[PDB]
Amino acid sequence: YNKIVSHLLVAEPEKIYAMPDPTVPDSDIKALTTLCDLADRELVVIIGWAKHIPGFSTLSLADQMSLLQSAWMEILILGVVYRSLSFEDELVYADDYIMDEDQSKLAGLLDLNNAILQLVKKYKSMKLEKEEFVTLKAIALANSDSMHIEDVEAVQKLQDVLHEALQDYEAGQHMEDPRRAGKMLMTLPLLRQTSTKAVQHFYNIKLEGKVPMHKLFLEMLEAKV
Amino acid sequence: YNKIVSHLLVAEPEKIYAMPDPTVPDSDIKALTTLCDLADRELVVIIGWAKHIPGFSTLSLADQMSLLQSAWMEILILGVVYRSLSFEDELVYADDYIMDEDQSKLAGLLDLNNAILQLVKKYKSMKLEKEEFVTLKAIALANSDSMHIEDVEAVQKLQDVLHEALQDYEAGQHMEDPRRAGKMLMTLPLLRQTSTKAVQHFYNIKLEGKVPMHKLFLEMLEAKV
Ligand SMILES: CC(C)(c1ccc(O)cc1)c1ccc(O)cc1
Ligand SMILES: CC(C)(c1ccc(O)cc1)c1ccc(O)cc1
Repeated sequence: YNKIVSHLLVAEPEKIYAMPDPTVPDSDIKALTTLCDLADRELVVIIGWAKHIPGFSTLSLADQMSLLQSAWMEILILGVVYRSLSFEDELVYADDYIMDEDQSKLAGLLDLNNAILQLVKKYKSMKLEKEEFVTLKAIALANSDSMHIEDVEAVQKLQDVLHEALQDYEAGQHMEDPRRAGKMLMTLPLLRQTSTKAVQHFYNIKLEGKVPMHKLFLEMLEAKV
Repeated sequence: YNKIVSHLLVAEPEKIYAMPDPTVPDSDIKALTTLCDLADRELVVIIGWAKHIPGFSTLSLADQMSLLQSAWMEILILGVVYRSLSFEDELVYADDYIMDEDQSKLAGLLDLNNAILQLVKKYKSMKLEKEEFVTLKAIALANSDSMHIEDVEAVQKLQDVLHEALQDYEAGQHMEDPRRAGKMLMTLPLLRQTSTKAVQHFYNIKLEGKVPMHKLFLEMLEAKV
């Protein structure tokens, strides 16, 4: 099929581990510390991954940073959604960190994790493919609506190149549904909504000061609130 | 062109007036009272308008209510965006109520109104047509991601019928841009984001108790928070 899609597939990063501390008693603080720690390390991987998107590394460093600062939370959440597709009512943050309803309750994440499960259920019913996943991830990056973009034309071109890839892929692989590309795009508002709420939630947790957070995650949280 | 589009055009409601109280001194409280009062009356008009969308009135009353309860804020904001297209840095809430930067500052709405202006600027550059406007409004209603839907198949069919109309319209009227429909759909995440933030803001203002709010607006605010 489409070359941008196959390129995005080979650029897809390796899974990383949560490694929750086995000497520490389970609590809300432990789960949150674990999750924030995992996200901090994934952000490093996401920065590396973005460099493989055609056109991205030719934007100015400022525009690259602006896109990443706007989109990072949506990209993280899309990841856990995709990892969770073949599970039921469980969220696979990592192979060694799967949250069910009870742990979500414990961590104070029930409402947020329930919103993420709503995303999972929608992609389950549409039978989201890996090809579609990696392309939406790139589109979420490019369509992240940063207020601080310099070369808007270049960013729009980036959006168009990725949108075309999605369109091309869907035309060749899903002839039975000529509106599948548009259906995929219409899942983006729920991703943006959930991401907006997630940024607010973890910012409150930053302010409360009981959960340790690393520099990158904090920096990224700061730029979005 | 497409019949659903022409039908949505004739179903488009009359503009209503803000009628700010001319005996009351300008303040944050006056602006907010005016805006909330305007929204309350527009919600009545939006309920009436929805009945004209093909398929909508055949959903159960519960599913109709669920869609409206999820989508109402996006529909209000899309309205002010459309009214503001031919203005510069001004938001036309009504013909007798146009907010500039200073009044937004006064009302404590600078950040929220700046997000709405970001929407305006994006549709200006794409040259949003009235045909496209009324169709996106209907799509925002149908794609509102309520958690409490009963007949999901019927709602998805509603989404598909409206998405097809957009697709049909764009194919016939904008042959020069075969991705225009998808570009329109990719504006929806910014609308959802702004609407999510707006619901949080006015809910805080509800809690503070200094701004009088009518029953419908309060009821709708309650169902979304
Ligand atoms: C940002 C967050 C810590 C996270 C961590 C890791 C991850 O892969 C995806 C998301 C997160 C967000 C929302 C949420 O409900 C749980 C965890
Ligand atoms: C909901 C609100 C009072 C409104 C009132 C009327 C309207 O047409 C659109 C929006 C509103 C939301 C966000 C905002 O920044 C100003 C006013």
